[PDB]
Amino acid sequence: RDSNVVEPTEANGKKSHVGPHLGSRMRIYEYSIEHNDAFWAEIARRDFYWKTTWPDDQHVKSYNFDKSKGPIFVKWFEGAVTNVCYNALDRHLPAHKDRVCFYFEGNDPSVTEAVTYGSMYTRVVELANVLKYQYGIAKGDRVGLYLPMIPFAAVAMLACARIGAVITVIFGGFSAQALSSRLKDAQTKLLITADASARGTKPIPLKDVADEALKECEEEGMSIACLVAENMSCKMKEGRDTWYGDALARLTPEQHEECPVEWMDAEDVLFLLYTSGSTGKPKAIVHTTAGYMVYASTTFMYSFDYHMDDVYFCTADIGWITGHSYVVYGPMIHCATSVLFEGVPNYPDYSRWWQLVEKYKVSILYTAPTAIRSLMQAGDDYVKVGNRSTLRVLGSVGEPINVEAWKWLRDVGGEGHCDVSDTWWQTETGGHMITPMPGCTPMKPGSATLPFFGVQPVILDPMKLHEKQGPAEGLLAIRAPWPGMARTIYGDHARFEKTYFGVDGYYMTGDGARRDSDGYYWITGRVDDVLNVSGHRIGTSEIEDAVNTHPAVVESAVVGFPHNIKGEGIYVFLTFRQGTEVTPELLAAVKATVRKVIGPLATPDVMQVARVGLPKTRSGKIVRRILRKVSAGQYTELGDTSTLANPDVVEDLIAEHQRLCS
Ligand SMILES: Nc1ncnc2c1ncn2[C@@H]1O[C@H](COP(=O)(O)O)[C@@H](O)[C@H]1O
Repeated sequence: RDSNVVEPTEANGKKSHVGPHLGSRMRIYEYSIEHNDAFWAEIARRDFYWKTTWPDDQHVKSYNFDKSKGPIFVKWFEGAVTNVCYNALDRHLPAHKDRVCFYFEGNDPSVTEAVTYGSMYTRVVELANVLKYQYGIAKGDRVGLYLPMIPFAAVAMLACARIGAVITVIFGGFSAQALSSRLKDAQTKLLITADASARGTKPIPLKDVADEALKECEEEGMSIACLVAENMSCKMKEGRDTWYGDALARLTPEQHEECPVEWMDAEDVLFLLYTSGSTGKPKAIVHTTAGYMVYASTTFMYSFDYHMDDVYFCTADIGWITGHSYVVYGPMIHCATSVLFEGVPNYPDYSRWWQLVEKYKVSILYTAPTAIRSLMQAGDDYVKVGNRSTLRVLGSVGEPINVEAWKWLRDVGGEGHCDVSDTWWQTETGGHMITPMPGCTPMKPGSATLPFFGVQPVILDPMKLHEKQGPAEGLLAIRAPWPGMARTIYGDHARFEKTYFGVDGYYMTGDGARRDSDGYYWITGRVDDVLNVSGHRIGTSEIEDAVNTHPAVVESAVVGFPHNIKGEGIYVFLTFRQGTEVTPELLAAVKATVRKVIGPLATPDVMQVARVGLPKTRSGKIVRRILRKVSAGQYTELGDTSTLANPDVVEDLIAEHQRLCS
């Protein structure tokens, strides 16, 4: 056995749904691959409600991964009928009406509410009836959500699922321009938002931002209604904007108690989630109903070993896939009791998440390496004042975790009595794909370990594009379908086939990985050109285009660079027009332009002025390798300069970088 292996705790072994040692997991995994249809049919029948089941347990999937045979497609549970809201809520009643669904706390610690499953039912039937009868939302209509992490956010997702509407969630940190682009592309009929929120000391205007987005949408010929939850005096446009309290007042008494369920076919769309690509504008990843429901919920259960006596806390936002699968849908479908937190880990101070852990007796904590590294920098006293005795599983998602952060998470945060589930997956996969399972999986810090049940990863040789056996490094791909796979890109199946199915027979993840002699996977990062910043994808061209809209800017080039907290940061090289007075204020104005066009999440970390221009070939192409190496401080590895039309720029780029140090 490797010396870096960490054994699962004995207590987690005894509690595990799977078993106390690796053989228990491998027995199920083998069955889940060789009897793949029967496995998922048994899971689906065991753990979910179906109005109508699929016709044949031996054939719950049909698919084509080989473009030479025809269009790429995937279907799971075709013929079955179900509803995600019913599985998240109604079926838990009346037996669990008094069970807490969310222990909610606001940014302000004096704002708290324990929301039971019974109360969620009431809230969801009310909102669903508002949507049906006051907004005329019908099956398949698109509804945009621009909401903070408050109970109404989950209510809104589940109410739309209840009636068969398609949600598209826009992260609350996007700007108005980013919000409007998503509403226009999805052709939303309705925007659900809130008056405002707060994050630390920062006010978060939501309806004020939505006002600017809706004005742009109207200029484009759209008519989008807006429903505003009361979270914290807004301007309300007569005829377009309604306070949720006024909408509630229009309900009849029985509309507070009953709302018919729209029974959905298996491949009906559930949500669109706009995701940045290596090239081009963000595209909406499409997830349908039955396969996603099954996959998000089953991975929730096994990857975290969730039992009914556990209390769960995921720190992710609903604006991202982790918040879809592992705050709202997956946890509620398995009747989890969860912490729902509107705020940030450092307000009032850096003990906040630990205050939540101890107050609600959290036993499973799912967070991200950027956040962990921030907690590490703040100092261990903020952690050690908290009682962490209830923690038994800690999870990490979104980006690689290095050994030091992994060890700190387990041995400081979790006091050495936790297993750690480093879950590798992506927006397109619906749920966890490679992950430890508590109690049964020996862990290697920095490795995602073994594939989830029903998942067959492969390592493809980058040059020959065929599978490599045994220990190997190359392109991470998946050789067979799983229930949670995204079904298309909204309005662009051609781009979906091009991006993910360029090698016939495989789903191409866009990640590189190494598989070791124990079959454990080590994800080494994106092999395309998209950035993964604080755990979320952003494309360089989006940031460049935004930077270039500043009137003084001639040209820009954006690269990622290693960042000790965010993993990968945003480094901008740019040129200004002749005669520009370059000042700190001007650089701040260019940064503010990015923040207006995209949002704070896209704030450049470093802005370097290329006094003499960007390195370009004689054909005018920017030589990005040079900028990548400079931004990382790797001056000895710039590589070839002989194709540069302007080789005198290199000396300046290095000297300016050293002055900034970056
Ligand atoms: N556990 C992990 N380890 C390493 N990289 C990860 C992990 N989880 C997510 N990622 C990265 O995040 C990408 C998905 O980003 P996104 O879907 O935009 O949030 C993946 O393709 C990986 O590059």
